[PDB]
Order: sequence, then structure tokens, then C-alpha cells
Amino acid sequence: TIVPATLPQLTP
Amino acid sequence: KTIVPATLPQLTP
Amino acid sequence: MDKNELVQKAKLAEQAERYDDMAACMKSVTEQGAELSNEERNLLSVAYKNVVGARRSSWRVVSSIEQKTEGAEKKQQMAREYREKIETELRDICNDVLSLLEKFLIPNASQAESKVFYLKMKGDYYRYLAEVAAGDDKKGIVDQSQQAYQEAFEISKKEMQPTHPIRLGLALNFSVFYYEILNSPEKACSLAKTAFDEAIAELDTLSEESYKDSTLIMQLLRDNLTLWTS
Amino acid sequence: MDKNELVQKAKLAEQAERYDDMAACMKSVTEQGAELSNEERNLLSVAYKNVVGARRSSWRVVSSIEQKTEGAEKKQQMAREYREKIETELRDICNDVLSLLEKFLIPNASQAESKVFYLKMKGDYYRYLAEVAAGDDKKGIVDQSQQAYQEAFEISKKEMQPTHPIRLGLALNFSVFYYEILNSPEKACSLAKTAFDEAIAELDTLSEESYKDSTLIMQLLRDNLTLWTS
Ligand SMILES: O=C(C1=C(O)C(=O)N(c2ccc(O)c(C(=O)O)c2)[C@@H]1c1ccc([N+](=O)[O-])cc1)c1ccc(Cl)cc1
Ligand SMILES: O=C(C1=C(O)C(=O)N(c2ccc(O)c(C(=O)O)c2)[C@@H]1c1ccc([N+](=O)[O-])cc1)c1ccc(Cl)cc1
Ligand SMILES: [Mg+2]
Repeated sequence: TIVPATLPQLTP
Repeated sequence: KTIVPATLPQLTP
Repeated sequence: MDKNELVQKAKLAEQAERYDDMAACMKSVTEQGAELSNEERNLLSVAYKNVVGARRSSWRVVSSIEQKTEGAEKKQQMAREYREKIETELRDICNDVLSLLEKFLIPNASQAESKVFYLKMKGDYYRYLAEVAAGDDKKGIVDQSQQAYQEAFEISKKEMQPTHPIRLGLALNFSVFYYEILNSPEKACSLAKTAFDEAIAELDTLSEESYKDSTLIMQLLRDNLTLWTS
Repeated sequence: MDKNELVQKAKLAEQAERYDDMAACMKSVTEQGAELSNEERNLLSVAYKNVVGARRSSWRVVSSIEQKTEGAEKKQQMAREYREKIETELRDICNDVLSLLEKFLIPNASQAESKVFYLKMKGDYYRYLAEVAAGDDKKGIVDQSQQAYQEAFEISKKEMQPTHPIRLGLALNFSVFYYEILNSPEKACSLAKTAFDEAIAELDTLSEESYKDSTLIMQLLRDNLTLWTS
């Protein structure tokens, strides 16, 4: 269930 | 801050 | 209060990870009516991404749990009801952003770059709604997302270079929308690959102020393609 | 069958990192007037720890940003005001927990182990209050923390085994209170060492059910001593 990258990205 | 003194309960990482 | 104080405050909230506050400050700034500066635009975007982001994660977790407890029943209804509550928070958040977008942000955008940014943003927030939409309302939301994206896409090809971060970011998200929202991996891969290839073809249009973001994004496109072409 | 549901919902909330929900659920459980189980009280503990722990992290960040602002009095000022906003939330959270303890938890604690747990907790929440206490009120708040921790200590020395996790955890936090609040590193160190040594002396008192936790907390005590000793 790996979700591909989108921008902006969530803060670590 | 460096290494902080531990207290319980601890926050979920 | 003063717009300048609200921006400093937003910056403060960000550092303190109080995203609800950040978003409040930035929404207020936007509500003053003057066109946002590049910095204010990105702070707004940051605040809302994190705020809506919290709920998106929560929804995923609970959805996950609700599907795994299938057969348990009493718990399932617990999860269903909670998931629903989270969904409502989410829509409210999304409805706030979209309203900002239609009444203040997209109308006041006087340069192609910000117009594209905001239209992408519109595509993103409708995308988030599509994810938790009632079956009856879903199609309408998906078209509304696609439309916003489309429009931004057109403007970008015409007014911006292929290496522009915002053009690249749009392509990244638009393609994800095809993969994840329309279940059309062909168009998602096509869109991404093309965009990456065009950025690669005009590598000489990289700017001093933005070559780092361009290549990071190029690489994000690659990550998605690889992920999808395996 | 609401109480079971609330506990189910609290766990769901915890998994979804929605701590405000979790604590609200647990507060309702408490307010029903029946003595909490070990699971219930620990859920409550964690929920409120996360809720208050966010404001503490935030307070730290802003305080430090506010103090590293050598100039820019308008920035600094704004930081101060924001800090005060955060402090108020924290006091409210603290006061909520304290009130539960005073009204429901401590009064209905029928075994020493529960009594110690809740008294420790009272000491902790008063300690948090002391960290953001206004000069004129600080002494009383500090005293209330110390009094609570002291009562629990006394009870634990008398009714419980030196390897009991709750007894060990109390020593851990009480020692930290001395170090951090009363600025007494020597007492902080003395209390911690005494507790570790006593546990070690009665290592045969470890139980099937608690031996992981006892040892884990003993390591924590050592961690603090090593950081303070060096
Ligand atoms: O954090 C980031 C960024 C900033 O802090 C910032 O200032 N960016 C940026 C750059 C070039 C620009 O022309 C403008 C502008 O005028 O709006 C903004 C970055 C940015 C890039 C894309 C989007 N997007 O909408 O897809 C948003 C933001 C960032 C985060 C992840 C990655 Cl892999 C790269 C950068
Ligand atoms: O997660 C933990 C724990 C639990 O999940 C749990 O149930 N604990 C526990 C055990 C024995 C007990 O007698 C009672 C009881 O009387 O309620 C509780 C643990 C516990 C231990 C100490 C405290 N403290 O505040 O001092 C709190 C909680 C845990 C977390 C970190 C560490 Cl390094 C060890 C354990
Ligand atoms: Mg536990």
C-alpha cells in the first residue's frame, strides 16, 4: 500500500 | 537541549 | 490583525508545529484581499497541506482498520462512524481552501505562475474530496478536479518552461490523479514520462534560483514511473 | 454498553494519532464514576500525555525563538504573545486532568497501586503547570507538585515492591522534578540512585507480569544519573 509522491509534501 | 532526562509516560515517537 | 503580524505569526506556528494556527493566520491574510506574495503563497500551501494531511492519514488508518475487522461487525460500525467523522473534518478543510481559492486567490492572480499554482491547488483539493466522496457526488468532484488541473496544465505549457518547479509539480500531481483517481495508469505514466523528458530536453533552462527544486521534482516523477512500471 | 465503546473508540483514536479524541473518550469513561482498570487508566495517561506534550514541545520552541531574538522587539513581542497563547492551552489541559484526578480518580482508588499511579500523575500535571507559572503563583504550584509526589512516594515505599514499575516510574519523575523544578541536582541524583539500588537489592521480587517494565524503568533511572553525573 505504497502511495506515490505528490507536492507539496508532508513535514517529517 | 542535548540528551534530555527521561520521564514516564513517554511521548509516542 | 495586521497582515505582517499574521505572517510572522504563521511562521511562528509553523516552527511550533501548530498547523491549525498557521492555516488560520494565512487564511486571514488571504482574506484581506491583496494578492499574496510568493512567500505568503507558499506558507498558505504549507499550512493547509499539513492540516488536511493529518486527516488524510487518519482516514487511511481507520479505513484500513475498518476493512480488516470485516466480520467483527460491532467494531466495524465503530470504525465506520469514526471514519465518517474524520471525513467531515476533511471536507470542511477542503471546502475552506476551495472557497479561498475561488473568491480570493485565483481571481487576484495576475501572473501565469501563480495562476498555475492556484489552479493546481484547486485540482489537489478536489482530488482530496474525491477520495472521501459519497457515490452520488463523486463524479462531479472528479470532473471538477480534472478541470482545474487541465486548465493549469494548458497555461503552464504555454507560459512556463518545462523545468519550472511549479510546472513540474503540476505534472506530478496531475499524473497521480490519473493513476489514483481515474485508475488510468496509461495516461498517468504518459503524462509523467513526457514531462520528465521535456524537462530533460531543456536542461539548459535551469535557473540559479530554482535548479534544486527542479531536479528534486524530476526525480519524484521518476520515482513514480518506476513504481508504476514495475 | 457505552463504556466499552468509549474504550474501543479511544484505541481507534490512538491509532489514528488523534489524541484530542482519545482523551475526550477517556475523560467520559472516568466521569462515569467507576474505578478504572489498568488498561483504562493507562489509555487515559497516554492520551493526556500526548495532548499536553504537544503544547510543551511548542512552548519550548517558541520560548527559545523568543529568547534568541537579540533584537527585533516586534518579533519578540509577537513570540511572547504566542507563547502566552500556548501557555493558556496548557494550563487548561492541566487543570482538566487535575480536576479528574481530584474528583474522580484519587477518590475512588481502592488499592495502593492505583493511588500511587494517580498521585504521581497529579505531581506530573502540577509540575507542567510550574513550568509555565507566573511568578506570583509559582511557589504554591510547585508545592502542590511536591506534596503529591511525596504522598505517592510514601505510599509506594510502604505498600509496594521496589521493582514495581509504578514505584520505579514515580522515582523517575520525582527525581526529574527535583532536578528540573527545584533545581536540586543532588537530591535528584540521590532519589534516583536510592530507588535503583533498592530495586537491584530486591531483584527476586520481579514478577512474570512486570519484569520487562521494571527493568526498562531501571535503565531510565540510570540514563538520568549518567547524564547528570557526567
Ligand atoms: O518546499 C518546497 C518549496 C519551497 O519551499 C518553495 O519555495 N518552492 C518554490 C520553488 C519554485 C517556485 O517558483 C515557487 C513559487 O514561486 O511558488 C516555490 C518549493 C515548491 C516546489 C513545488 C511546489 N508545488 O506546488 O508543487 C511548491 C513549492 C519543495 C518541497 C518539495 C520539493 Cl521535491 C521541492 C521543493
Ligand atoms: O507502556 C508502558 C506501560 C504500559 O502499557 C502498562 O500497562 N504499564 C504498567 C505496568 C505495571 C503497572 O502496575 C501499571 C499500572 O499500575 O497501571 C502499568 C507500563 C507503564 C510503566 C510505567 C508507567 N509510569 O508512568 O510510571 C506507566 C505505564 C511502558 C512504557 C515505557 C516503559 Cl520504559 C515501560 C512501560
Ligand atoms: Mg503501553
